[PDB]
Amino acid sequence: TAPAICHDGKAHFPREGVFVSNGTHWFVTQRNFYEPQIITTDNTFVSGNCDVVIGIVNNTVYDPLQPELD
Amino acid sequence: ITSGWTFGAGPALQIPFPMQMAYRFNGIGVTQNVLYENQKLIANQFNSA
Ligand SMILES: *[C@@H]1O[C@H](CO)[C@@H](O[C@@H]2O[C@H](CO)[C@@H](O)[C@H](O)[C@H]2NC(C)=O)[C@H](O)[C@H]1NC(C)=O
Ligand SMILES: *[C@@H]1O[C@H](CO)[C@@H](O[C@@H]2O[C@H](CO)[C@@H](O)[C@H](O)[C@H]2NC(C)=O)[C@H](O)[C@H]1NC(C)=O
Ligand SMILES: *[C@@H]1O[C@H](CO)[C@@H](O[C@@H]2O[C@H](CO)[C@@H](O)[C@H](O)[C@H]2NC(C)=O)[C@H](O)[C@H]1NC(C)=O
Ligand SMILES: *[C@@H]1O[C@H](CO)[C@@H](O[C@@H]2O[C@H](CO)[C@@H](O)[C@H](O)[C@H]2NC(C)=O)[C@H](O)[C@H]1NC(C)=O
Repeated sequence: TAPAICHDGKAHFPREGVFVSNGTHWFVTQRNFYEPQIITTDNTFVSGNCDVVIGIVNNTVYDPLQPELD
Repeated sequence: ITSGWTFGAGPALQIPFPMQMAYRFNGIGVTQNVLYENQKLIANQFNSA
């Protein structure tokens, strides 16, 4: 697990849930039942930069807007 | 300290402590980023207290 994810130089925190890794990819899950979803901009919120969080990790946070606009 | 409040409802589930304290702030109305950007201050204040 990791407390936050870095994307575009910004720190992303979960709205509800924890970040988990299955060995090769990272997902967001709810805390009481294992049910992974992809980490998006609708699942998370932004606060601060990736210089203050200890243990923050690099990953991709997917924006739904751009693949709709091709 | 190692399992939070999970051992009282079943099996003890490990979770790192910094992340336990962030959950505990959420439970009182404080966002979790307030802890993670001030982690050193809260640890210093707790240890002196
Ligand atoms: C972690 O889960 C992912 C997703 O299930 C696994 O990665 C593969 O992901 C591609 C899409 O990018 C799928 O088409 C494959 O079916 C996935 N493979 C498997 C076996 O599920 C990845 O293998 C998992 N990692 C580990 C260590 O099990
Ligand atoms: C968790 O603790 C382990 C040690 O038990 C840390 O692993 C060390 O990481 C440093 C760099 O930060 C390396 O120089 C050491 O060689 C590592 N030790 C071993 C035994 O491999 C690990 O970094 C810690 N994780 C976090 C997020 O702080
Ligand atoms: C996570 O990704 C960021 C962005 O690519 C990495 O920041 C770079 O760090 C290297 C040194 O490791 C520097 O030489 C670059 O200048 C940094 N890039 C930027 C844009 O600042 C960061 O190191 C990555 N974290 C890990 C653990 O690999
Ligand atoms: C919040 O209040 C604490 C004190 O309760 C401030 O921390 C102290 O700051 C002074 C001045 O820099 C230091 O001399 C003390 O050693 C600090 N105390 C501890 C326990 O670290 C803290 O700076 C305040 N935060 C803000 C943003 O003003």
